[PDB]
Amino acid sequence: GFYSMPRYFQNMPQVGKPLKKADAANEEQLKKIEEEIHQLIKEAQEAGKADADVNKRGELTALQRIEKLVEPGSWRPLNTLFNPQGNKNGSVAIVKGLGRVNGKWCVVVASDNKKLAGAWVPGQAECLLRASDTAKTLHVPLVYVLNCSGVKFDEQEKVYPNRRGGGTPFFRNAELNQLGIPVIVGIYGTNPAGGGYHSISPTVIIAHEKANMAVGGAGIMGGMNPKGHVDLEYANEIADMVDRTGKTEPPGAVDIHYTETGFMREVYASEEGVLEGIKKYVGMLPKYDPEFFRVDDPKAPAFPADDLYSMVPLNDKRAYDIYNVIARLFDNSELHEYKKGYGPEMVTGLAKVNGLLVGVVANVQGLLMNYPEYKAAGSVGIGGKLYRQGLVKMNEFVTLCARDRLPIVWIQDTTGIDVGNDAEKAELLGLGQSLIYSIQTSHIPQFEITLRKGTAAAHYVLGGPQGNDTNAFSIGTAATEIAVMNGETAATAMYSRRLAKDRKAGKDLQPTIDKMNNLIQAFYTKSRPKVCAELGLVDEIVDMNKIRGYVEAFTEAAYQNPESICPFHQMILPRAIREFETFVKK
Amino acid sequence: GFYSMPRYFQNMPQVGKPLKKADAANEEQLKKIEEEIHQLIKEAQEAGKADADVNKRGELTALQRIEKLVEPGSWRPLNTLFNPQGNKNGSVAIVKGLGRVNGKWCVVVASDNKKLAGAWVPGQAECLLRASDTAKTLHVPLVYVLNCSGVKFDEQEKVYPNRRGGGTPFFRNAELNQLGIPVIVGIYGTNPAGGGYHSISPTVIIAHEKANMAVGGAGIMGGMNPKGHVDLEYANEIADMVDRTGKTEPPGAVDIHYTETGFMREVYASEEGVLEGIKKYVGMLPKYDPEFFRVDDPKAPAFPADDLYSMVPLNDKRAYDIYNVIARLFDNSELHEYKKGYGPEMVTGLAKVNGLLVGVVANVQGLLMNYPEYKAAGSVGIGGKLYRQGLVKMNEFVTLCARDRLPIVWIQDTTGIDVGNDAEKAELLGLGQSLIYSIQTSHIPQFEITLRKGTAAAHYVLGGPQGNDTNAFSIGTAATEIAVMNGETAATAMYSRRLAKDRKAGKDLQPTIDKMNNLIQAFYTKSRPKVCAELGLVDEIVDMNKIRGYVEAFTEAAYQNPESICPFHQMILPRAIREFETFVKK
Repeated sequence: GFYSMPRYFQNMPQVGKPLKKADAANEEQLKKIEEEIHQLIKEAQEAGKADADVNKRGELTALQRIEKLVEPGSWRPLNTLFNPQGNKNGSVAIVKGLGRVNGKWCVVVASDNKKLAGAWVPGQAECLLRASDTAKTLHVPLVYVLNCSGVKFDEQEKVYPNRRGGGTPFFRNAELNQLGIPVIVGIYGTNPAGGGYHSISPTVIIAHEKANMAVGGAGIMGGMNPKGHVDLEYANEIADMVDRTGKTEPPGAVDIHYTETGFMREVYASEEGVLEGIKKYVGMLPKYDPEFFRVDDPKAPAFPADDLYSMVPLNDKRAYDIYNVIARLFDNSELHEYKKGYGPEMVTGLAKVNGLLVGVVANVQGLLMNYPEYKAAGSVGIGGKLYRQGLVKMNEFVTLCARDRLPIVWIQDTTGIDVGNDAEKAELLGLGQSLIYSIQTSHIPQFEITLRKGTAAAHYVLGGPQGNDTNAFSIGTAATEIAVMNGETAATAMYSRRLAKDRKAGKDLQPTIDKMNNLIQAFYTKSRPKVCAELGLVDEIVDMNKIRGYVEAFTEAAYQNPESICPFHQMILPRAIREFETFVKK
Repeated sequence: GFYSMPRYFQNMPQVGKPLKKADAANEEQLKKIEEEIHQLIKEAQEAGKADADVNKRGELTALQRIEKLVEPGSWRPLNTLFNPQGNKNGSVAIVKGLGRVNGKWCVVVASDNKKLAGAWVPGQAECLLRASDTAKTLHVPLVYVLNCSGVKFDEQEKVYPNRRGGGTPFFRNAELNQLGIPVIVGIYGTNPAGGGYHSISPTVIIAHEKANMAVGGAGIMGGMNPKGHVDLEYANEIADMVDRTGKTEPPGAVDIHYTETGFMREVYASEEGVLEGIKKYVGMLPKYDPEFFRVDDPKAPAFPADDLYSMVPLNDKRAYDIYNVIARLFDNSELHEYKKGYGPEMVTGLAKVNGLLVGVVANVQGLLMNYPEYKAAGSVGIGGKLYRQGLVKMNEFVTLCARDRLPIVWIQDTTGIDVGNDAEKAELLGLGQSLIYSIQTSHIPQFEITLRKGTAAAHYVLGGPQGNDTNAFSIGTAATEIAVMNGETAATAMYSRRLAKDRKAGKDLQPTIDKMNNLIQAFYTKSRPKVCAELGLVDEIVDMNKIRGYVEAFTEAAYQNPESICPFHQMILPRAIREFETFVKK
């Protein structure tokens, strides 16, 4: 209840406005898209062995385990639709998300036992690497709810080998430990080879009484597996062998890894027990009481989140007030802008999330009168584009946030960076990379929300996911669309030369027109939210009224156990903001 | 010469044996495989616009530029066959390798201007991230010979966005700079957007007089609002603009980024001039005279490299003497083993590469009598497998090399870690991960050679490519085979249950038998050297007599400008080696 510098952090300026005219059409269009995403998630998650078949055997599913593991309502799904290599079931066979486990925000990864008992499938490794990366970026525990059969022989060369294959997570788990970031695992079922390493690499190993973990299974080792080719005779030996064996406890069961090696620290008889074990050890981990880093009491935004269904236009040709979005994602709709008026194409300011201080960077939409300065008077700027002042302001803002150890939330809706030789002379290329440099050297956790458009290099520089060390993860919405550039712009850039040549040659232009339209169509299809999630362009498409939940999870996680601290009374950004407001060059 | 501790580092024991009789069959089969690789390389590199046409107008190709950039004979090709997403031309449109530029080993990346003028294609980003990672791991300069026209629009969603897309290298170039690792670029042709950032992100920028770099293309239709569709009227408008505009210089040309902004430090009229500019600045970069870290004068191996064509059996059933390989890759065939006799399945010892000290770890093949110690007496161990002592020896060895700041060269030919509860109780699962932990916390550059077999978790723990921070890169040979396990074993393990169950239900077993044979066949096909290269399982398949060349480049690169130093007289590994051989615990 007592915080540092109330005059600077409490009762900051408020922004945004009340929703007067509800836009029924926009809302239903956004919800239709959200609904389709939910339907896609639903089927990806339920694909494979049925819950009933899993439960009949007294075993829980990944979603059921997570439900009993995390604090009610703290689950923040991540990569649900991630399927970079297009597996038919639309899944990567793991359920991941951010969730609070016994008081701590954790990155949670649960093997999906409905799918080949948690076998490794194409794209899974990449999903796991993003998981450890998120944990490393935010310095929060990585929790595994393991039930992994390992490599899927069927697509072996796609999941077993390579620099970023199934073995990479084991080095990442060692790195996390070495960085002082605990990895906690609760294991179920059989976990040989890859599963075995997923079992042994964590910091603390909790096991279900019927689980096992091992280097390998030994199999049948009948070396003399015929000449090489499998025949009926040989087949009639494997079957026999199977008969001459029936049940057989796999290597590395509790009698081995608990009683003998002591690798398993604790064993539980029930599925719920295992989860209780995870909670117990996650509870022993370090964290700062959130109050320590608060500058104000937690406060809900001053406007309903649902208003966004009307205020965020799905039609990318319609502009809107970015402040309405900010007003609905941050505490009490408060925002104290840094250098307002300078670099009007962007909003850079200080805001709060459950009392925690963070920096905010978002595109401003609409016309920008008599702008930019490096163009002739009378020129008009376009909201969504980046110019010189906006790039300079952001460079300074990120650098100040970095010094003050403040996390940054980036909200993207951009059509790119200004082009042409006026822009080039105004150093936009140098300034764009300077921002990338500023971000890369910041050492502060960051979150990126591609509200609508994510295009060209602006998508990179605006705290894009391309900054793997600083961006914990990114989300999108029903209004999201990501592409290199506008399809038509690309189409004309790719064929303009041919159009002129063919016309001067008296050649038909229709075929070139068809290709241009097909390309434009392809750009549209491959830029939809659905595809963004599937390829991982965003780690999750989030419902308009679920966005603040992610901002909250990110920020609380960012402040859960920071590696570095800047005392509030020693922060410069708050003072620089005040200073720019009052100082007049006279 | 004058070196530290001659008694420890000079005249170390020698290993290997002379080649009595050459194995003609083995040699021809190995060479046949190498020839196919070379032919695949020739095809991928030549693909696209013919050299004659590129040269018709004074322009040089990537390979021609590299030949004039690097010191003759120092080129070490990397990822020549890398094509993870299977582009039809078998290329990712870049020519990469390690090469000496004005006295310094550098990771060199050149835009392949024969392919869509160096456009970004699926898989390129990953190839570029490996490039910056190698430079980061070895702490050597990254050199770009840029000629990047842009993006292959019809696959833009595969190359433009995402966490590891075309924009990621811009953050990686910022990181390299921040880590004190220079990035130098010589630019040719038009470089808008992505190519623009590849031009501006480096430390030093050199440009050809006709080259340009920009945040993005000016776009023929100026600041005209994009169109959702293309009709004939619009087509003519485009044709009208190209004609109206006629011959127009792209934005960001020399008159802009040299004369005005000064982003281009130097401009050269000829293609060769640009390369001279690169050499000029790379020459200004820091490096240690190799003599500083040498402990002996460079000496070639005591045996001919070509013997490897007879001594390295293509037949994975034939054993061989790993000392013959070691004897032909390291200086004067010298090797001073660490704890020889303990953990006989592995060789861990000190060796020299052009006088530079390095650690060597390699699998021993053949039968290991009265081993392992945790099994009944008289049992026999299998060379190529990993047991308790081998794993403990390697953990200690790696940890000692790390303390002494010595690079490590791993030579793999393994069938995995021993399995079964005896092995489990001997802690092989814990020891395997311990080794991964030892490697991850080492902070020393490492090189991995998959001589033949790279399988199971052993592939991971034996300095596997999966250790992204420490492994600079990996190579293979014509004898290489990489897979989760042997096909037959996988097939039986995957269909053992369906065989016994289908037979009982009185069902045809032929369908399942066919699947097994298809699986076995797939395993073989997908584990061949060329596939290892195409997927990146190895960064390059190297000829038997070209292996030492990479060992040399790696070691010299590693000692070129080290971040940490351990004086020779302060190294413990040399002492630990001696003590183990003389101490008799009375």
